[PDB]
Amino acid sequence: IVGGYTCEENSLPYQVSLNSGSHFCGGSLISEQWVVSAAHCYKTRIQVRLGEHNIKVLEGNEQFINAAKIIRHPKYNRDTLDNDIMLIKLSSPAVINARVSTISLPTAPPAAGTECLISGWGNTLSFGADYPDELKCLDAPVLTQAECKASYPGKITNSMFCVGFLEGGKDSCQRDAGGPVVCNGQLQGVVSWGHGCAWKNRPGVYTKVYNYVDWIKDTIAANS
Amino acid sequence: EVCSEQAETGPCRAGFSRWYFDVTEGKCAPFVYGGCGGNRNNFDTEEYCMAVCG
Repeated sequence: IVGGYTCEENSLPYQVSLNSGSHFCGGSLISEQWVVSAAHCYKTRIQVRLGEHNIKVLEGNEQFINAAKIIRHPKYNRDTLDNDIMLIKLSSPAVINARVSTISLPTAPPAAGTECLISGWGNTLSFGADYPDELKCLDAPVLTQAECKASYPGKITNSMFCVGFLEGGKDSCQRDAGGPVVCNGQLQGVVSWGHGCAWKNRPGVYTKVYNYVDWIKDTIAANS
Repeated sequence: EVCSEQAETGPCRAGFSRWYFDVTEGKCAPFVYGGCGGNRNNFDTEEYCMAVCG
């Protein structure tokens, strides 16, 4: 997260991380046994950590749970990035407490202009590397598809929406992918891609979770 | 030829730890790969990068 602020502990109990040796992506716990992330965050084996605030300074009450099932959207496209969403089933149910809690699926798409909360342990610089240990937050508006397509000609599919500031300065960044965008208490977005981070006229592109609500329910259902 | 391409994070926002041949240093250096696009100067380990590019 570039141009953000360290989140209050732990006011983001639905934030998770994906690990394989090291932290490589974010995610969002949407039920006791299910996490939503990005399909480009796929690996064969993943460890999910929940209830983390500082990822390198463990406080005793974080949960480490392996992925039993790792399911990319079946129409995920490597080249265009269309349908960049993935489900992970936890090999055991997370314990719900005040550190670890679910976030609600969206009941409608976000209105353009609404303020959203984006979070993650991504890079805090637009140029160079400063990967934070502490979870960072950014408040940013959902942009119109007009703004979005004007920033990325020809590249915005129906699965994508922009959140951020065309001026630049404030954005998600590398290691934020898979993480949540929350507007008015619902998960609206999954961190996806962008051209650099926080660059001028280059807002972050996110997957519209609302478009997948039936696919997520059906996949949860088929995998009990 | 691939050994002289710049390290490319690519547009995606994952944080994978990767390796690329840095022609300035004459060896392999780490970088962060976003998880899509970029180029083929992009290896899983230092040892394999050096077998391909050293």
